[PDB]
Amino acid sequence: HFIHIITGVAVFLGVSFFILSLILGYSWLEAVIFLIGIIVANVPEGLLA
Amino acid sequence: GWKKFLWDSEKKEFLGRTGSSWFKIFLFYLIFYGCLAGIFIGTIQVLLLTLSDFEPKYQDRVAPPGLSHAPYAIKTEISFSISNPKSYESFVKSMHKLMDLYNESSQAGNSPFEDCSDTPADYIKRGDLDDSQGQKKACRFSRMWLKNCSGLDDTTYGYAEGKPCVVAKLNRIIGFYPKPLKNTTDLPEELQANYNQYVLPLRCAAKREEDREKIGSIEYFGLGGYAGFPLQYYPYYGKRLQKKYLQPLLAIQFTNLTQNMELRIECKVYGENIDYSEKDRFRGRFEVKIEVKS
Amino acid sequence: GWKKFLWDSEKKEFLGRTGSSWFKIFLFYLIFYGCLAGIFIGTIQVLLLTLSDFEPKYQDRVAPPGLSHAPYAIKTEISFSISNPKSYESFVKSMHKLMDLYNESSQAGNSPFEDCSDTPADYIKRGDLDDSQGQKKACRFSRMWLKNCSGLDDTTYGYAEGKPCVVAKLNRIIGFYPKPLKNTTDLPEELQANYNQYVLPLRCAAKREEDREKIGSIEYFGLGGYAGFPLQYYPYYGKRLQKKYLQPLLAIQFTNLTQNMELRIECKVYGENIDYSEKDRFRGRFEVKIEVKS
Amino acid sequence: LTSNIPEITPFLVFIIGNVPLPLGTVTILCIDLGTDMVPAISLAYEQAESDIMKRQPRNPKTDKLVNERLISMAYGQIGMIQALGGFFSYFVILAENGFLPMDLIGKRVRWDDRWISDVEDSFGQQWTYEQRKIVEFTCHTSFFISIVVVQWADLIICKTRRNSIFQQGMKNKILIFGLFEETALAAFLSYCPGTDVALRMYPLKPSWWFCAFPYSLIIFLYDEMRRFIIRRSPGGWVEQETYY
Amino acid sequence: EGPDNDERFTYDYYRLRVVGLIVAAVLCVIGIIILLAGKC
Amino acid sequence: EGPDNDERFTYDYYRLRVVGLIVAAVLCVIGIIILLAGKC
Amino acid sequence: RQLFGGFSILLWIGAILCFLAYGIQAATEDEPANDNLYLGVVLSTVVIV
Ligand SMILES: C=C(/C=C\C[C@@H](O)[C@@H](O)[C@H](O)C/C=C/C=C\[C@@H](O)C[C@@H]1O[C@H](C[C@@H](O)[C@H](O)C[C@H]2O[C@H]([C@H](O)[C@H](O)CC[C@H](O)/C=C/[C@H](C)[C@@H](O)C[C@]3(O)O[C@H](C[C@@H](O)CCCCCCC[C@@]45C[C@@H](C)C[C@@](C)(O4)[C@@H](C[C@@H](C)CCCCC[C@@H](O)[C@H](O)[C@H](O)[C@@H](O)[C@H](O)[C@H]4O[C@H](C[C@H](O)[C@H](O)/C(C)=C/[C@H](O)C[C@@H](C)[C@H](O)C(=O)N/C=C/C(=O)NCCCO)[C@H](O)[C@@H](O)[C@@H]4O)O5)[C@H](O)[C@@H](O)[C@H]3O)C[C@@H](O)[C@@H]2O)[C@@H](O)[C@H](O)[C@H]1O)CC[C@H](O)[C@@H](O)[C@H](O)[C@H](C)C[C@H]1O[C@H](/C=C\[C@@H](O)[C@H](O)C[C@@H]2C[C@@H]3C[C@H](O2)[C@@H](CC[C@H]2O[C@H](CN)C[C@H]2O)O3)[C@@H](O)[C@H](O)[C@H]1O
Ligand SMILES: CCCCCCCC/C=C\CCCCCCCC(=O)OC[C@H](COP(=O)(O)OCC[N+](C)(C)C)OC(=O)CCCCCCC/C=C\CCCCCCCC
Ligand SMILES: CCCCCCCC/C=C\CCCCCCCC(=O)OC[C@H](COP(=O)(O)OCC[N+](C)(C)C)OC(=O)CCCCCCC/C=C\CCCCCCCC
Ligand SMILES: CCCCCCCC/C=C\CCCCCCCC(=O)OC[C@H](COP(=O)(O)OCC[N+](C)(C)C)OC(=O)CCCCCCC/C=C\CCCCCCCC
Ligand SMILES: CCCCCCCC/C=C\CCCCCCCC(=O)OC[C@H](COP(=O)(O)OCC[N+](C)(C)C)OC(=O)CCCCCCC/C=C\CCCCCCCC
Ligand SMILES: CCCCCCCC/C=C\CCCCCCCC(=O)OC[C@H](COP(=O)(O)OCC[N+](C)(C)C)OC(=O)CCCCCCC/C=C\CCCCCCCC
Ligand SMILES: CCCCCCCC/C=C\CCCCCCCC(=O)OC[C@H](COP(=O)(O)OCC[N+](C)(C)C)OC(=O)CCCCCCC/C=C\CCCCCCCC
Ligand SMILES: CC(C)CCC[C@@H](C)[C@H]1CC[C@H]2[C@@H]3CC=C4C[C@@H](O)CC[C@]4(C)[C@H]3CC[C@]12C
Ligand SMILES: CC(C)CCC[C@@H](C)[C@H]1CC[C@H]2[C@@H]3CC=C4C[C@@H](O)CC[C@]4(C)[C@H]3CC[C@]12C
Ligand SMILES: CC(C)CCC[C@@H](C)[C@H]1CC[C@H]2[C@@H]3CC=C4C[C@@H](O)CC[C@]4(C)[C@H]3CC[C@]12C
Ligand SMILES: CC(C)CCC[C@@H](C)[C@H]1CC[C@H]2[C@@H]3CC=C4C[C@@H](O)CC[C@]4(C)[C@H]3CC[C@]12C
Ligand code: NA
Ligand code: NA
Repeated sequence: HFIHIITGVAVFLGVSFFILSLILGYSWLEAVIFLIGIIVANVPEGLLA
Repeated sequence: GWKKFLWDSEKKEFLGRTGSSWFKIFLFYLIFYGCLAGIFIGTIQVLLLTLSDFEPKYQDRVAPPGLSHAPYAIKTEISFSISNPKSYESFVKSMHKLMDLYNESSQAGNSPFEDCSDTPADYIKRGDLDDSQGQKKACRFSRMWLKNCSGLDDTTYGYAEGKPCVVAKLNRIIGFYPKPLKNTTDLPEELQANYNQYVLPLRCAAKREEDREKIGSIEYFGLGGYAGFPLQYYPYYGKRLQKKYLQPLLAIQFTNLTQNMELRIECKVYGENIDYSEKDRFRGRFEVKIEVKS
Repeated sequence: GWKKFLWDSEKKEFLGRTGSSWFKIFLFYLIFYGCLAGIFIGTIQVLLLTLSDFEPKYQDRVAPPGLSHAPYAIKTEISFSISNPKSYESFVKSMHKLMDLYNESSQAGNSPFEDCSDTPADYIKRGDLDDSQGQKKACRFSRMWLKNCSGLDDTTYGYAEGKPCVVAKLNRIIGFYPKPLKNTTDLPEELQANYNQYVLPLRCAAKREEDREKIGSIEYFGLGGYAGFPLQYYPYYGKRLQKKYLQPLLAIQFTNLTQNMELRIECKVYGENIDYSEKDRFRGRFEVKIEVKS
Repeated sequence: LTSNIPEITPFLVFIIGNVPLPLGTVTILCIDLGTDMVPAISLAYEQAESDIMKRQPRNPKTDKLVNERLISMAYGQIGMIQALGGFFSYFVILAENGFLPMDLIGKRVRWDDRWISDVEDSFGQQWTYEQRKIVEFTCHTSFFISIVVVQWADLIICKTRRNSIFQQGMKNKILIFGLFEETALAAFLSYCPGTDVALRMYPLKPSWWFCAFPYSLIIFLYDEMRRFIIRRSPGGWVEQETYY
Repeated sequence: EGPDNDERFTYDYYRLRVVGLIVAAVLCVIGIIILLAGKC
Repeated sequence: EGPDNDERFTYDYYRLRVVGLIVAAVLCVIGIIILLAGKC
Repeated sequence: RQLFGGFSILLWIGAILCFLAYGIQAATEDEPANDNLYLGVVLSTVVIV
């Protein structure tokens, strides 16, 4: 359940960091690269094990 | 020199500098002493936190308990004339101050005083050292129990006709259980008779072998008529958990006292967790010098 | 759920609590992050104190010095067509940006520029690394010294007719004294002729043995006509102590360059405190790919 | 959950503030595998605090494992401190090598360009591409060590939640093993002759190891007091807010 | 401080690596000793 | 904590004095060693 | 399920990409660098462990 909530928070922030990047002038590709990296860095790993 | 060093009007200096300097030094010292005060207050607050409110962290210094007395005698001497009334006033004022706390009016109602056995009994445990069951309850101690030294009949308590009393008291200690000596073949001479296990015995005597004859009849008054302290008034739970608590008392009348002569009387309590000290003359025992000069 | 968790009107709660709680938590976090910020700022100020304003505490990473060049070529390749003018614009803009700092108008007056030997000379020490004798003085470097690559006659600098120039420059290092190789029997082939001790030699060649033939006449322009850097412009005292300081430059014209073919040219400086690195291709030497396709 | 903050803050300042990258890929992998595997396992083996049987049972409806308080202590309070601890070692390494803090805002665009061999520092020197990349990597290694140093404190404070460590004691052997082993991993990777070529870690000078020490002591002292207030005042503000 | 001020550009990384390795080995040994004391 | 709670009123001053003396002797020895190292 | 689950998959990609980065290098550029080869050799070892 927790993992689920965090995933929601992470996906949101990803789209947000995206708008901050394009309003600052990056490349359409750099924004998706950032979205992918941020969502991967916000979800915890190992809890169930 | 004299004037120039005090106040010159060209460089606008007082004691040696102008003004801006005085402002900077004063401001620095104010801020510095403020940081110092704040740090000291914080390090003292952490200490006020560490300790508990119902129990001193260390109880090795006040153990075993002492033995204090009223009246308040300076140098442990009670000297007074049977004729001049202004001779034993300082004593009666003290005796009265002590007995004034056992007035029945104070021990009124169900709370927080409860009735206890009129005869010596065993210990009573009112729980642990917590705040769970609120303020504990202490046993009542009536004034009248002391028969001829109560200030109710003869306010003076005896000093009026050459027969003084001495109200002995055991020092209050938190969680201290008094343990009297057992009936085994090894026991002092005096203690053999009236071996009420529930009573801590107190017995006075003469310091020197000669004074024995010059000392008369030591008449002890107490709970149940015994010369001791009833074990039911223990243990003591501390001020915070047992406000309005009364400790037992023992009256001692030194009847038939030789006139115009200094008598050294040593009183001593007996018990297992009771130990005397050659340095502290008030640990377990006490000394009194009486001289009823008339 | 949906509504009750967002806003209920009986307990007056938002997201789960009333208000006082939000005020206490917000106040705590504000004070906490304030203490954190203050401590970080203080620990960073002590660091800004520790260091000196005229000299980096560690000079082991920038040593020995590198060798940079203008123009600004990406991937170390200079490819341009002799017909299309919009092909070598990015190069000329850079070359011009570099040479635009040696304008005579900037080097005007007695201060802070002083005249130095028109022929290579030895070192010049303007004192220690202090603020005692104010801003030091640096030697002037005229544009005209570079003969055919100066942007004063042929603004393009050569790219217009298949004859490009390359202005090489030695990386500025504080207190670095260049030391050229001595006349002993051990010295490269090239360096033998014109052994002006006061000049640090720079010589370009071909990376591969084959390309040798395809490369024409390398014509070096510099101070005194030599292919090097005069030792008189050293050492460098740093920005703070020597603002308005100009470093020597060396022009290289690659005349007679084969058309429509990639040529790999490696330039290299020689000296005692000069060492190359197989990992850093800009330490002491540099590589350029030229292809004048027309 | 605490180490998440120091690994994400560098990628944030790097993109927003435009400064040189404080933490890389190899160093991050070193953090996850070093300070989060063995110390975490050691925690399982912990003993029971005296209090275990002197406390009321739990109501599953009202008390959960992951509630809004755990994220408050890990992310909010402890995390931000480990992040500041690593940022200090970074700023120190750069300032000493010639690059100061004021001049660092905006140098990224120019820093990450392999072609500008002329990069100029604060003291006016001119740096090539690998000469400046070496200092950046020395910052990655220092960040790593500052993380292990702050982890020391985080681990010590994790042993107990109501009692102090002076009360609980240091009788856990696996936890000690973890402290010594991690320190060894950092020293080994930073000083070994060849990690430069393969892993990209560079030797650390002695005055740098100590940059993270003040931030490591602050965490320990804070948790100790945080607990004293709990023991003395039940059902207070601290227990309502930070007791996880 | 004179032309021959080459020391200002040199660092003894060798000694540093030697000491760092000695320390690493010592700390690791201490760890093994504590982890295995008693064979359990 | 029961009638036989005599431990709450006892302190092992003997062990404390022994340790304090061992430490005092050690510190003093260290001092002499440092002060006289070399015979000057 | 262990070596090829859900979070390790991204690392498997990092390794792939880096190897391609070394191939285009050695095939094209004379005297290349090796940060990519060692990066792949390190990432693969992480997924395996
Ligand atoms: C593995 C991953 C994947 C990749 C990994 C990668 O890294 C590596 O593997 C590399 O790949 C290695 C692979 C190598 C492969 C091969 C190589 O080996 C071999 C060699 O490679 C070399 C290349 C290599 O050298 C390269 O350099 C590598 C790098 O690549 C990336 C580069 O940067 C970049 O790509 C360079 C490439 C090139 O530039 C590409 C350009 C674009 C493709 C394209 O534009 C070009 C071009 O146009 O494309 C055309 C094709 C078209 O069909 C495409 C269609 C376009 C669609 C347009 C729609 C756009 C869009 C989209 C909408 C959704 C939204 C929307 C808004 O925008 C909307 C709006 C519309 C309306 C826009 C319409 C625009 C129209 C545009 C189009 O029409 C076209 O452009 C057009 O058609 C064109 O043709 C035309 O020319 C147009 O030109 C112009 C267009 C403009 O340009 C353009 O539009 C622009 C500017 C838009 C701007 O945004 C506009 C703005 C200004 C803005 O509008 C603006 O004004 N704002 C103004 C604001 C303002 O005033 N404000 C004032 C304020 C007042 O108040 C013009 O304008 C137009 O008009 C015109 O039409 O629609 C076509 O082809 C051509 O045209 C082509 O030219 C970057 C990297 O990928 C890589 O490094 C080669 O050169 C070489 O030859 C080869 O041999 C995952 C990544 C990891 O997950 C992540 O970690 C990641 O690694 C990090 C993030 C990296 C970062 O950090 C690194 C350091 C460390 C990191 O690693 C750390 O790890 C970070 C981590 C991350 C996280 C967090 C934390 O930190 C850590 C924590 C983790 C911890 O926690 C864990 C717990 N779980 C545990 C622990 O792990 O993890 C750094 O090193 C990195 O650098 C850094 O990034
Ligand atoms: C090279 C690397 C070296 C690293 C050195 C790290 C040094 C440590 C850093 C800071 C230490 C100070 C932290 C003090 C925080 C308050 C702790 C506190 O309040 O604990 C309260 C406890 C009382 O618990 P209780 O009565 O409820 O237990 C009841 C047990 N039952 C239930 C069985 C009866 O007290 C106790 O345990 C008694 C424990 C007393 C410990 C005193 C330590 C302070 C002495 C010096 C501190 C340093 C000052 C500045 C140093 C700068 C150094 C350069
Ligand atoms: C320069 C300034 C730097 C400042 C940086 C701050 C760093 C972190 C700050 C503090 C962390 C260290 C604090 C150490 C705490 C020691 C506490 C202690 O001493 O509590 C005494 C205990 C209690 O005993 P008891 O019988 O009453 O317990 C009865 C237990 N009941 C009741 C369950 C039976 O005694 C025992 O635990 C038994 C004896 C255990 C002795 C442990 C010694 C090892 C301690 C740390 C190891 C070093 C790790 C670092 C590795 C890197 C090195 C290169
Ligand atoms: C617990 C997990 C947490 C951390 C896990 C990390 C996972 C990483 C896994 C593998 C990484 C492999 C790294 C390989 C080591 C280097 C190999 C290599 O590619 O080297 C290349 C270099 C050549 O460089 P160059 O010619 O360009 O230098 C020119 C120098 N100029 C020009 C200045 C003179 O070789 C040399 O320098 C020669 C030096 C050779 C170095 C020997 C060191 C041995 C390496 C590992 C053994 C240690 C295992 C630990 C055992 C513990 C027992 C208790
Ligand atoms: C490099 C530096 C290394 C060392 C840094 C040390 C930093 C740590 C220092 C302090 C830790 C801060 C902990 C923050 C917690 C404070 C929270 C607080 O405000 O909690 C107050 C509680 C009140 O609880 P309640 O139930 O009545 O609330 C009822 C509330 N209602 C009415 C709404 C229901 O407790 C009270 O008021 C009474 C208890 C007050 C406790 C004060 C403790 C001060 C201890 C140490 C600070 C001094 C350090 C000096 C060092 C100088 C350094 C230069
Ligand atoms: C269960 C526990 C058992 C523990 C038993 C331990 C027994 C003791 C064994 C070793 C103790 C320390 C040995 C000291 C020798 C280290 C070698 C060394 O000082 O090398 C330094 C030079 C590196 O060159 P440079 O600095 O001039 O480069 C230029 C530097 N720049 C680029 C910054 C300018 O080396 C070279 O050139 C040539 C390098 C040749 C290969 C050296 C091998 C080093 C790799 C591993 C050995 C250390 C194992 C430690 C085990 C710890 C357990 C975790
Ligand atoms: C150049 C440097 C050379 C250094 C070489 C040193 C060689 C080692 C020599 C001594 C090492 C330590 C010896 C340990 C024995 C100490 C004796 C001891 O632990 O005694 C304790 C008892 C005290 O009684 P209690 O605690 O029950 O009282 C009741 C306590 N209350 C009142 C609080 C309830 O002792 C008693 O009863 C009987 C006491 C009998 C006499 C003990 C003599 C102690 C005085 C001096 C000896 C220490 C010299 C240290 C030199 C340091 C150099 C500055
Ligand atoms: C210059 C700096 C380091 C000085 C910091 C001083 C700190 C430690 C001092 C300043 C004011 C102090 C507070 C003043 C008043 C109270 C109320 C009391 O009921 C509990 C302690 C408490 C909360 C004090 C704690 C310590 C305190 C916060
Ligand atoms: C909560 C406590 C411990 C935080 C204390 C923060 C202290 C260290 C901070 C607060 C404000 C800071 C000062 C703010 C401004 C300046 C001016 C600058 O030109 C020199 C540093 C100086 C003088 C700072 C020194 C550090 C300082 C005094
Ligand atoms: C936390 C407590 C109990 C122990 C703290 C240990 C600290 C002080 C130890 C752990 C590892 C140690 C470092 C290990 C290796 C080196 C390299 C050497 O060339 C200089 C000293 C230096 C940099 C050591 C300094 C001291 C050090 C940082
Ligand atoms: C200043 C630095 C370098 C060294 C500091 C040394 C301090 C920590 C040393 C000096 C003398 C030491 C004390 C000497 C004697 C005793 C008596 C013993 O029964 C308990 C420990 C105790 C109380 C020691 C504690 C540690 C102590 C206070
Ligand atoms: Na992880
Ligand atoms: Na983590």
